[PDB]
Amino acid sequence: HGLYLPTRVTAIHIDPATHRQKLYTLQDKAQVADVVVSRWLRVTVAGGVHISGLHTESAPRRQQEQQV
Amino acid sequence: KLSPDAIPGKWTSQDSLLGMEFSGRDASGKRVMGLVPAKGLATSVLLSPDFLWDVPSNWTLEEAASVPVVYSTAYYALVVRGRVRPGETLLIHSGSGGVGQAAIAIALSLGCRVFTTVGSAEKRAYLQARFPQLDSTSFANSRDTSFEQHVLWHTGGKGVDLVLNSLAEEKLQASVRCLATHGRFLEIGKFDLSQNHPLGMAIFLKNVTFHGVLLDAFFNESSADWREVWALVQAGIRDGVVRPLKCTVFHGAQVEDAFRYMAQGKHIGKVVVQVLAEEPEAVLKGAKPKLMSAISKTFCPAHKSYIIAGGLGGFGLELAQWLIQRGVQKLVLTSRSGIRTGYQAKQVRRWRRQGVQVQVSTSNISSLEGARGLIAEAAQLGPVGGVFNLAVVLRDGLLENQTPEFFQDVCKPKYSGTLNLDRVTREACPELDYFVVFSSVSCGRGNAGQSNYGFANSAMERICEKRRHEGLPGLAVQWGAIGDVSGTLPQRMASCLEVLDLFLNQPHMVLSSFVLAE
Amino acid sequence: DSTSFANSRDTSFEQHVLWHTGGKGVDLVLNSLAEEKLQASVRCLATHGRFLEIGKFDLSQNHPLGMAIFLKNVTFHGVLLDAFFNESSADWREVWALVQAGIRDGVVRPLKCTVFHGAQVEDAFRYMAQGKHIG
Ligand SMILES: NC(=O)C1=CN([C@@H]2O[C@H](COP(=O)(O)OP(=O)(O)OC[C@H]3O[C@@H](n4cnc5c(N)ncnc54)[C@H](OP(=O)(O)O)[C@@H]3O)[C@@H](O)[C@H]2O)C=CC1
Ligand SMILES: NC(=O)C1=CN([C@@H]2O[C@H](COP(=O)(O)OP(=O)(O)OC[C@H]3O[C@@H](n4cnc5c(N)ncnc54)[C@H](OP(=O)(O)O)[C@@H]3O)[C@@H](O)[C@H]2O)C=CC1
Repeated sequence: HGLYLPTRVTAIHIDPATHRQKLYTLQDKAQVADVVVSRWLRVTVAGGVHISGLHTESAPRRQQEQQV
Repeated sequence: KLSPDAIPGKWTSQDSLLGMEFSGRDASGKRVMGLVPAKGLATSVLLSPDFLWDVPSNWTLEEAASVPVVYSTAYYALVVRGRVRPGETLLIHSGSGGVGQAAIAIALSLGCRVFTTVGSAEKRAYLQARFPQLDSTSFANSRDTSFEQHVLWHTGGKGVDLVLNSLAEEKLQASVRCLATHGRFLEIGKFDLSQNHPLGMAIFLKNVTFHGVLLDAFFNESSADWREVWALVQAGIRDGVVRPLKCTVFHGAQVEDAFRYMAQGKHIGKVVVQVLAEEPEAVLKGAKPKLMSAISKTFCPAHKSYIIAGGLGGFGLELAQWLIQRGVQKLVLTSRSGIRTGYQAKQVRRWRRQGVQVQVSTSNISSLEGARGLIAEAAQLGPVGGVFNLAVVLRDGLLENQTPEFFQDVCKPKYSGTLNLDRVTREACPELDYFVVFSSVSCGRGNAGQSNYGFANSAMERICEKRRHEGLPGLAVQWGAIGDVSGTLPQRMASCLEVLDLFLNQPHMVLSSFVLAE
Repeated sequence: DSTSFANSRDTSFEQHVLWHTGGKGVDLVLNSLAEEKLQASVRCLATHGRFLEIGKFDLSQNHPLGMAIFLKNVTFHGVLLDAFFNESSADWREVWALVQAGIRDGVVRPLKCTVFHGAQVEDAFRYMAQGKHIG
């Protein structure tokens, strides 16, 4: 729980050609890409992007508490 | 400075993780000193016997409060991990600290020559007095990299075998260069490790075993490997190697003073907080600790069953989760339809995985038979603890376009359901401790086009007031607009749950809450 | 088994070991590979893991090592057998005893051997340099 924000990444790959090939249009006019998250392997692969070794650290809440 | 979630083991408290060690009596009356993952700063601690030592006769309870953490980490780092052998040379950073003193005590028993780093002359004098085996050439400075030269000089340039490092950044880099061939590096600090600072791998050519020492892993895992450290500490106690530290005691009321004293950083030894004074007798077989007044918050027994009507609703799902964090383990959600969205399925799957006994019901609280069936299910789970009524059916519109059917539709879940819950509770729910109905300021302040909603909410307040006139529990919360799931800004869910925690303890019958615009 | 073998010339063993280990990792790594392979092997470790390094390239070049791994109880070892010949003979007798016990207990089996005569030492060196020898 709490908002975790990225602090490190070990490897990112972007291959625009494979990206344009992976996109498939839905019944509407929208272009979509399927995504899979493997918490065992530490890879987030979607379309033509490949994030590996993401690390997120807890950030303290601003406690601005604008609501009183 | 430290995020509460950084502590290992899932707690979800976001608070009360303070405290690791304690010294006090047992459920039988025996003097014991313990080591706990968290929640050590309390008048009671629930711990397994594997993490408790008896306090010998000479020691006072105040002294025993200083031994567990420091000596366990010292033994684990040196003997269990570093495999110290008699005659070695080691550099113990921050000798004046608890872990430094414990490591010096363990090392000087084996005959090792010791280098220590201190930050002031008073600490140097204190350590000279404590450990006469130490010489005048066994002290360096812990606020600069001058200890590297000191050690590389008085060791002949060979270095040291064990380096128990607690220093960070350049001082940590400076400590590596003190290593000798076949040396071992024991890293008990966690700043550089957290930041992922780079470590040059050249140092490994000379056989070097760089260690990562974390005592926390034992408290929640690896119980088989804990017994080694426990036995080592017990042997040290019996042999006299384990000696208690200097204590600067503060009373229970002045804990903030203790925290500020620790923050200043002038203390030598350990800082202890006296919750309760020690009785002269060896074994007291006492009943309870002395009562102290403290802020009251909501917690629920494990053996009680809880009911939330319309719990698959966005407020209802969020209230259920709040209850689970407060110890509820037998829950009965009610909905006319059932699980029909991914969010509800995810939540119920998660709760059932966590061991909670969630059960969904189609029993409609409006019909008295439905209320009796719901209470029967709750009793099947366990004695009924609470009853929450978050059901709502809305038919808005100005009075010109209303009909009696609309009023009946709106009032069936809130008015009739509340009446039936009240009746079945007064009949066959003797252990009930909560009875809450969720209303809206539209009842009190008023709103246009919600006449039937206002009628439905108001009738609930009357029932709650009547219940509290006979001693039974009752409560009605007048909310504004719920945010995440009039002139009032929507109120965030976290603020809502904080307010609700505040309301469950007050003596009043009907309450209210909202956020004013601008 | 058929699931105990991965590929050494790529970094595809990290996914293999992690998958067949359930994502926990391994408890002990005997590593002799190069920079990218070495960084890959570090990520296969589990809590209380132990990294045994018997290579020299990354150590000699003083390549960096992220210290975030030691947040777990990982222990990184630098294993060199030359130090025994120069000192620590009392430490060598332990290994001598271990090898003798392995010999007498049957564990220590001899490896496959390719013989070159003294006159053809150059052929032996060339053959081992190619890289096809097994044993
Ligand atoms: N690896 C693990 O999991 C464990 C971690 N530890 C680590 O061991 C070390 C000692 O722990 P503990 O027994 O609590 O000892 P202390 O926290 O009392 O040790 C503090 C020492 O740090 C130096 N220091 C400098 N400035 C300050 C300051 N403002 N306040 C306090 N100390 C200051 C002093 O040494 P000097 O005189 O040289 O300045 C002092 O003796 C800590 O770094 C702790 O994180 C402890 C046990 C387990
Ligand atoms: N959020 C807000 O604006 C405020 C809320 N409140 C009150 O607080 C409570 C918070 O719940 P809320 O967020 O509105 O929930 P919802 O808006 O999701 O609606 C009520 C929930 O209860 C279920 N429900 C409704 N009627 C019945 C019934 N007769 N029997 C069983 N289940 C029923 C519904 O599911 P299903 O349709 O399948 O039965 C739904 O999940 C409500 O009682 C609401 O009136 C008042 C002030 C502020």
